[PDB]
Amino acid sequence: NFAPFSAFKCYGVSPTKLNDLCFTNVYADSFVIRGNEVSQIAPGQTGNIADYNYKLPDDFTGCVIAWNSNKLDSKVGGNYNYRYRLFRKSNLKPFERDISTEIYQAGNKPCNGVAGVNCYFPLQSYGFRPTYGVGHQPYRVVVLS
Amino acid sequence: DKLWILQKIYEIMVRLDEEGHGEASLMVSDLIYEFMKRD
Repeated sequence: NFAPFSAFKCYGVSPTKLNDLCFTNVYADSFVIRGNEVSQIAPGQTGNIADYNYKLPDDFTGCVIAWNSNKLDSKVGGNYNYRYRLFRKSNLKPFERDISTEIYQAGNKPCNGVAGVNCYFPLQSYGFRPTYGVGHQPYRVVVLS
Repeated sequence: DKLWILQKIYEIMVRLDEEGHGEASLMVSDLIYEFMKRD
């Protein structure tokens, strides 16, 4: 009950045993993604998010918490604030973050810094709208390591 | 080649968003990811 309508899963020991335990540092990572992408915030997953946005290690022992945020993050007309990376020359290493916005050159012609044919801006917006199906609605996610 | 069909798929994704079909644009985005994950 740290948040509402939550859905949580710990990959190390139970949340109670966390109360006995102590640690030098705790990390809280947070972001928004689609409902159908929450399954990628888990050890061993691959996909657009795991590969190019946020990547947990195979040996992750932490907790992942996600809740539907349709009422807050969806907007009539589309909420264009939330973006994800669709193109990248390599997968991200665990806990890597990439905030670059270089035009992705998919072919052999240069892009001279402008989007065009086979030259793609690397981020895409989710454009969340209240009428999307639950799989496509926004979920807020918190990862505790 | 792979570049023409990538560009056509990318264009559908963009067109769907401009025409208000955001949910279907997300579905085409997933195909772009899967397509480029291939060799």
